[PDB]
Amino acid sequence: QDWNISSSPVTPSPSAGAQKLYSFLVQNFQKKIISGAMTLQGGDESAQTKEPDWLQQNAGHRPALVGLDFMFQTGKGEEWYYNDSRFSKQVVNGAKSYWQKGGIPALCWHWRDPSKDTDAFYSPSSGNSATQFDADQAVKSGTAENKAILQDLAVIADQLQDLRDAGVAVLWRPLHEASGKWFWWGYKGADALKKLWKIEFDYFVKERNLNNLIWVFTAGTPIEGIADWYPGDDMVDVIGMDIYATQGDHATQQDYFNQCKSIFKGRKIVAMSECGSVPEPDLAAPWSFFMPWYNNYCIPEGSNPYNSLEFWKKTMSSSLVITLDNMPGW
Ligand SMILES: *[C@@]1(O[C@H]2[C@H](O)[C@@H](O)[C@H](O[C@H]3[C@H](O)[C@@H](O)[C@H](O[C@H]4[C@H](O)[C@H](O)[C@@H](O)O[C@@H]4CO)O[C@@H]3CO)O[C@@H]2CO)O[C@H](CO)[C@@H](O)[C@H](O)[C@H]1O
Ligand SMILES: OC[C@H]1O[C@@H](O[C@H]2[C@H](O)[C@H](O)[C@@H](O)O[C@@H]2CO)[C@H](O)[C@@H](O)[C@@H]1O
Ligand SMILES: [Mg+2]
Ligand SMILES: [Mg+2]
Ligand code: NA
Ligand code: NA
Repeated sequence: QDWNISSSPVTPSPSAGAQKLYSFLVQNFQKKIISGAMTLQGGDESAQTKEPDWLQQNAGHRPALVGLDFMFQTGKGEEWYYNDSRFSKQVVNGAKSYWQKGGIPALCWHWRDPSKDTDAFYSPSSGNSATQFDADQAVKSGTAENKAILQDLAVIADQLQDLRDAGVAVLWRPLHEASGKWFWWGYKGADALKKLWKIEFDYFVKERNLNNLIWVFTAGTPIEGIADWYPGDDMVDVIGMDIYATQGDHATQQDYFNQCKSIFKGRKIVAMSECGSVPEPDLAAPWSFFMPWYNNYCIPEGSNPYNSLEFWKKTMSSSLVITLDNMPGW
């Protein structure tokens, strides 16, 4: 079955930066694999680039992609972050900085309980301290939940607008891992998820004129029945998988790659939007990019690390792998 990927992103009149980023992904897809690393946001300034910095010093190159999260930008009790000058622009500045170096900012958002009754993003089926926030109500005009999500969306849009006005484009991966139902946005199932995606997509793209985003839909794990969760080809640019293999297992995850090609009819670039152990670079399973999670998921610890020093040295020197030093500059 053929690939059938659009040369333009879904956003009408994408920014110059977004079209360059999207074209870079299209032209490298199936030929090279873009290296990435997640970072941990919060009150630790020093630590904001620790994973890319470790990779530079130990493996000889920074990843081409850096991950950042708006999780503290809104939420009950998070004023220490979103009202502090040291932290209220941490995500924008991190994204700006990496873009200016020629890298790819990949943004997500562990979206805390929009009601502000709790500070939680985890759902009642997660096994963790949960929010009761009801996505089915959030997608209905005129409910308290709807008002709450629109307030939070305005705050995040303000940040993304700062990026837009600076010429920065990003991978934007909202409402992620919905199918696991462990976050409130997926907890009510596919119907509310798709309606939330549309509310956000329309608000960002149409109402706020945010033309600088490349939209990443996270298709699993779990992948079963994901077709019913898909927002549609007109609101997604990239299919991302979040696959956490056994610790130390660098299997290529070929079967998940093939499933994303089949399920989405070859219409979208396929990426490993989160992982623990990184899939071995392999053009038979050519993830557009990979992104291990932060801390020990990237920087090795112990005798069976997720990504050992020797694995990283090999991976970041491979001709298959794009590092920050291979980027053209935007
Ligand atoms: C404030 O408290 C911070 C706390 O210091 C900080 O460690 C903290 O970070 C948590 C975060 O709340 C949580 O969402 C995140 O969840 C992870 C998850 O565990 C997993 O790794 C994966 O799913 O990703 C999730 C998202 O990253 O885990 C991190 C810990 O790694 O959150 C609280 C606030 O909510 O600290 C500041 C600065 O010191 C003080 O000023 C505040 O008063 C204090 O409340
Ligand atoms: O622009 C040069 C050629 O690009 C071809 O598509 C590429 C794509 O950009 C990626 O590199 C990857 O998917 O490989 C394909 C195949 O080379 C395109 O199909 C050609 O028409 C075009 O001349
Ligand atoms: Mg549709
Ligand atoms: Mg091989
Ligand atoms: Na699965
Ligand atoms: Na090691």
